[PDB]
Formats: sequence, structure tokens, C-alpha cells
Amino acid sequence: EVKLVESGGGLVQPGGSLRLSCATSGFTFTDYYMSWVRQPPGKALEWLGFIRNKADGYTTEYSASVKGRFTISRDNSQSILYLQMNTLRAEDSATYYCTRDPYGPAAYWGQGTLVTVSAAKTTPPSVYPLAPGCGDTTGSSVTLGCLVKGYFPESVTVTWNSGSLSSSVHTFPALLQSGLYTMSSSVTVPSSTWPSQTVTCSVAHPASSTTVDKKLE
Amino acid sequence: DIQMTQTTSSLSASLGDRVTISCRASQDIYNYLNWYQQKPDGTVKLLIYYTSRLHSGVPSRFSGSGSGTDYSLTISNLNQEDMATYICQQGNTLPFTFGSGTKLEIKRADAAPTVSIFPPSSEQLTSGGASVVCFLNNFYPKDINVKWKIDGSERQNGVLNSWTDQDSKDSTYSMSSTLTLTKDEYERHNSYTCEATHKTSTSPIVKSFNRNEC
Repeated sequence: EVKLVESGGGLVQPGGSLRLSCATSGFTFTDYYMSWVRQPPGKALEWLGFIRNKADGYTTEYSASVKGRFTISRDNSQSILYLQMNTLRAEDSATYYCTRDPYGPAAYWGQGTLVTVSAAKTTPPSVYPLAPGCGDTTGSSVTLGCLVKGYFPESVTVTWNSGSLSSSVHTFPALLQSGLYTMSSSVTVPSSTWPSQTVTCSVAHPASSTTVDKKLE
Repeated sequence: DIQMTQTTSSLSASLGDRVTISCRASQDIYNYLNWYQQKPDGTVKLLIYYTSRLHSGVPSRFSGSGSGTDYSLTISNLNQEDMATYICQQGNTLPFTFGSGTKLEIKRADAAPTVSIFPPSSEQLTSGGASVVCFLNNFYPKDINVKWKIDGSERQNGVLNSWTDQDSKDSTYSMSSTLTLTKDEYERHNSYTCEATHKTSTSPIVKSFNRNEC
């Protein structure tokens, strides 16, 4: 593997700062141009700045927008890259990308970390199990679901049960409504279970909670 | 700085075809043009660098070419795993600027949605509100229109609707529709319908539960 894993994301309030770090493995980190890009929601990808390789010293380039406010550093012992972001504004919310080789042939992007720069506070989800009305509907394959209402900031993961006989799990992206997030997931299962054996959704919202809810009835 | 423009943000091709997606630069770029693939999740792979060069790993079904201001990526024979949004970025002048992107949807045979509709949980209801949820599953095409009727009247305030991106394994979409109300507005009505209108049918396809029923 040639890993590059990004890590300082989360919620910051406006005017605040955050240290983003990028971990790498399986190549000579000193050899490569190391770059930070971001994608705001909606918008196109936006390059923020790179740092050169030992050849070139480890000299840095930055875009007009972030120069003086963001700063890229490098540690070549641990083989961590950093992006110190200051005086963060709401427009700085985005998925941020760590990248090896900007200029072509050895390209490798990590998967992003999400920052929300906002003045709202963390809200854990209320999780509801969704089961159909008794009497009134089934056939062959049962669809169960889970509504995870009212959490903030993003990303929630809903786990179910993994045993591919059906289990057509769906994830419906979160939508903001009245300043909180809401998402759902479904699982559809063969009717030979549910009733019969348990299905649970677990909702992990890393600004601290796990809830696990059972589809009873 | 140079504005990269991708005319066309959505495209649909059946797989068997030859896709071409354009990128125009606002300044002459002297061939420092790179093409990327962004999957629905995170990931972002560089497919071609310097107008034409394939990065190792990339299938020979992808070709890049073009000059001055105007460039093209061609996918000679579209494969199911090619659904993604394709991006170009100029690397000729700082700062580096990326095109908007073109999403590539796989054209598929139409599939009719399978509707599912759920009553509020005892848990939400005992906690003051009620949300009636309607999963409308696995259909094609993307375009579909759900309307919630309570006791026979369409409801406007309180509907959330989100779709999944195209399915990786079978190329359909699913959508969730949620109507939220008070425990009290809810205790006052009986029929709750979710009426979906889609390419595959002439008449709305409806699911309902009467709350009196159960």
C-alpha cells in the first residue's frame, strides 16, 4: 500500500484554527511534492498550497486565498505533512485532501477529512427504528429502515448486519433542515427473518455517541 | 487565473459506447492538463497527466488529447465501473484550477420503484413528534416526483427528499421521503399516502396506511 490518511477534521467555531495532519507510508516522503486541496460543498476542487521535495529544499507554494493564513509544514522523521489553518471562516468548510505528487506521474490522493467551521454546537442524533405496520404490509423481502434525526456536525455511520442473502442496505445522504442534519438508511432482508431474528441499526456519530436500535414488532 | 470550464455536468451512456468529455481552459495552457476520476465517495484518482499520458493502472480505454485551450478525455468503451465525475485541471500557471466536473451516469433499462411506507416509532411519538417515512426503492431513471397526501390533501411544509447516487452494482437510484408533523397533527388524521410519479407508469404509484388500521 502507499498510504496517505488525513486526520485533524471536525467542527471549529469561526475565527478558530485547526492543525490538519497527513500520514503516509510505503514511499520516500522526502522525495515527493506534498499538496493540500479542498472541495467545498458544491464547488469545484480548490488547490490551497504544496511543499517541494528534498532537491529543491522543502520550499512551499500557497494560493492567494490562503497565503499568510494557512501554512504547510512537513516532518521528515515521522513522515507527516501538516496544514495549519487560522482565522477560519464559514467558507473554509470543506473536505480537505492530502496529496503526493501534484505534477503527474506518482499521484496519490487521500480520502479527505471534513472541517465544519461553524458557530453551531455538537448535537447527537435521535435515532428511530422504522418497521412496517402490523397487519397491513410485507410479501417476500421486508424493508426495515432508521431515521437519525437532529444531529450536528456531519458524519454519522449506520451499521446493520452483514450477510448478503438480501441485505440491500441503502444510505440516503444527510440533509440540513432547520440547522440540523437528518439521514436514513434502509436494509431490505428476506422474509425468513424479521420476524424471527434480530436486526439492529447502530449509529455512530464520532462527536461522541453510539446508539444501537432494534427493529422489534 | 485560468478558468477551466466543463460544459456538460451530466452525461449518460449505456456501456458499450465511446464517451467524450470536454474541458476548455481560459488561457492557453501549453498541454499541462490533467484528468481525474472522482468516485461518489472521497476518492479521486489521476487518470491522465500532460494531455495524453496514462498514469499506470489506468485502462487503455481512456484517451486524452487536445491543444491550446481545448482538451478531451475519451472513454472508448464504457465499462460499468466508469461511473464517476471526471475533472480537468490546468497545471500551467499557479494557482492550479480545476474544472467543475462532468458526472457520468450509466444508461440503464427503466425500473419501476418499489415503495415502502412506515409509521412513527413509539420512541419518536412519546418524544413529541411524528415523521411518516417512505422509501422508494431501486428505480431508473433518476427523475421521479413524490407527494404526501394526508387524509387526501397534498402536504407541502415538512417534506425531506434525498436520493442515493447511482448504484455501483446495478445502476438504479433510491430516494427517501419523510414528512414530519407533531404527535398531535398526526393523532388527528388517519390516512397517510405517499404518491410517487415516475417514467415507468401512467398513473401515480401509491402507498398508504390508515393509522386506525393498526
